[PDB]
This record gives sequence, C-alpha cells and structure tokens, in this order.
Amino acid sequence: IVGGTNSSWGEWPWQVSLQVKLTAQRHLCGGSLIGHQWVLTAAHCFDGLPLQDVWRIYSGILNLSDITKDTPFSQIKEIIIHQNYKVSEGNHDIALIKLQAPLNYTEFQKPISLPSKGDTSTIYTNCWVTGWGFSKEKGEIQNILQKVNIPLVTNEECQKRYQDYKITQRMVCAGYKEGGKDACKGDSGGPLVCKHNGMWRLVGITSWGEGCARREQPGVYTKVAEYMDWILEKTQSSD
Amino acid sequence: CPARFAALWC
Ligand SMILES: N=C(N)N1CCCCC1
Repeated sequence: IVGGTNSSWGEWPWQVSLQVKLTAQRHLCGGSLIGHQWVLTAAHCFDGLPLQDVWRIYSGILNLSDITKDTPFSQIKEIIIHQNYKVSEGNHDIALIKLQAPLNYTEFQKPISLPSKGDTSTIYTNCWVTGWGFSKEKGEIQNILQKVNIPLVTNEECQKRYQDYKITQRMVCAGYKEGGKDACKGDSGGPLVCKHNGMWRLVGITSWGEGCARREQPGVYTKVAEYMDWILEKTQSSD
Repeated sequence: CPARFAALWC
C-alpha cells in the first residue's frame, strides 16, 4: 500500500496474509475471509506456485513481525480458480481457498460481508484498500497492515488510462488523478472494502495497475458483485 | 503473470 497508514487491531478482521514456506517463509498475497472455511483472493496469486502444501494462511494478525514459529495458521484443502481465468489475459482474476479447518470468529478474525449480484457501485463513497505490500515501487513488504482511503472511478474514466486493456463491467477501478495512494506489489488478492451505513462490504479484489500510485493510472480490482453467482455456486457445491 | 499484476514475480 502506497501512501497509507498503520492499521489498529480489529479494523480489518477479514484480512489474511497468504504466505508460503519452502525453505524460507514469505508473504505473497492478501485475501479476505468470507466464510468460516473460505478465503477469497486473486487467481494470479497462484501463478508460478508449487502445490498447495506450501501455503500458510495467517488470520487475526496485525503485524507480520509478530509472527513466530508457534503462531497458528490455516492450511489449504481446496483451491478453486475461476475456470475462465487465463494469465496473459487477466480477466476473472478471482479464486476461492477452502481451509482445512473452520475458524472460530473473534473480533480480530471475522468474515467480510458480500454484495448482492446486480450492484451498481455508485452508492460507495467511503472505500479503503488494505495490505502488507510495498509502500513504493521497488519497495518492500510492510510489517503492520496498511490502510488507505481511495475514491472509486467510473469504468469510462478508467478505460481512458488503459489502452490497450479492456476495462469490463466485471472490474472496478479506484485511484487519484494525482496518484500517491494505491495498492502495490504484495497487496494482490486483498480487499477493497466500502463502508455504507455503518457496515463494511467487499466491493473489489486487488488485481492490477501500472506500477504503483502513478498519476492518472488507477488501480483495477475484480468487481465482487459480478461473481456472486460463481462464489455461491462454488462454495455450496464444495460444502 | 504480466507486469501490470501485483504478485511478486509478475
Ligand atoms: N493497484 C495497483 N497499482 N496494483 C494492483 C496490485 C498489483 C500491483 C499493481
């Protein structure tokens, strides 16, 4: 996260850190707890990965340097990557992770609410993006979970900054014309959440953008509302 | 993954 600040406990209780351990352990991506055994993230977080035994999923963690050998973590039971996701194209950048055991809910470990199918994002005026990603281009993973407030931009305005990618109805964009606030490397798969009438909901999944926090280059997010049939079908069929 | 994406080796 570029231009963000340090979060406090319980602000973002759905945020998880998706890490791998081979010989060393590292944070790779963010995710959102959406059910007691389900995390929602980006499909591209699985590109160039070994099988799922490598993954350690941390929830109820604010600060990655607070993690020790004895910190509990979740392991993966199933990975469901959207059937029509193709890496060079980038559309349908969405994936479900089923955990090996359900998590008990606490004030620091709770699921984010999901939107309805058919939702126009025009009612969301207070949106935030969180993660442990770089704080600048060519930067480094941050220890304390970062938060930043970013306005949504219309798909029409977003499309002007991105020839030659098509910005589809299944994407949502967010950024400042002047730049300086954005998601960055290591924030993939994390939440774009908006607060409406006292409650937070997941509007987007952190996906792509040009560099980080550049002028006139908004971040692009998978629009969760446009995949709610898929999310419901896949989690029900699995469960 | 293409460079516009945010994983560490994109
Ligand atoms: N929002 C931006 N700039 N991103 C999305 C996450 C991957 C890196 C680029």
